[PDB]
Amino acid sequence: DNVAEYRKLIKQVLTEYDNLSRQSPETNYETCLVFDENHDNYLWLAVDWQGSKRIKYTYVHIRIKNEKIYIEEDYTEEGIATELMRLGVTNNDIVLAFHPPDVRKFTDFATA
Amino acid sequence: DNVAEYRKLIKQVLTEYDNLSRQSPETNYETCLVFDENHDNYLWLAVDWQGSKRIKYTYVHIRIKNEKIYIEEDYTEEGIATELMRLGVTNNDIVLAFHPPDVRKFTDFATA
Repeated sequence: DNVAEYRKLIKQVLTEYDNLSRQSPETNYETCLVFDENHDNYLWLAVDWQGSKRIKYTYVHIRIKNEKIYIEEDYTEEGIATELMRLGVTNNDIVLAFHPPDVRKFTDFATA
Repeated sequence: DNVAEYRKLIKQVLTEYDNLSRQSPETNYETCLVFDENHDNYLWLAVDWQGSKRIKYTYVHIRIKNEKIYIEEDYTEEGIATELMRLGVTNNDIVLAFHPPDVRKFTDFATA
């Protein structure tokens, strides 16, 4: 399929994370989901104000590139990769792109 | 129309900015465009490596919200708002959301 299935899983996981996160004890900021199936980029963002302090950061950025799931940015506690594996994505189809290219071979995931 | 026209203009402007930016004298990083017409969020991102240093930042984030163009983040030199105005978007339909809500009334743009 396999990219078509990955798109469905990524969007499903980010959407559920966004909803589930509203029950956190930790401070809840306003969030945004940004899914683009043409450029194959998927983001979960915090976009808010704390008085006059701007809250603006990225929880997760995933890109589908080279027929694989490139995790470009991930500040979740357990890691998106853990959830993807639980949903049946093989480690060979996940790239921890938030790690420098030259270290990926020392991990349990694909280099590219 | 008017939101339908705004979507077309935002995507047009971000796509052209991304291409034009490759001719900059300033260091060029790999970039990503992320357009979502269902959540109405549009981003232009830098996503790259400089040796072992992660380059990961947002050039522009726009959201269409409340029937207006909310500029959530903008590190361009002249400002996206300037280009939108040049393309015929009225100042009353642009919100500088990167400014704290309570200061927007002191600007030339909408508060909300």
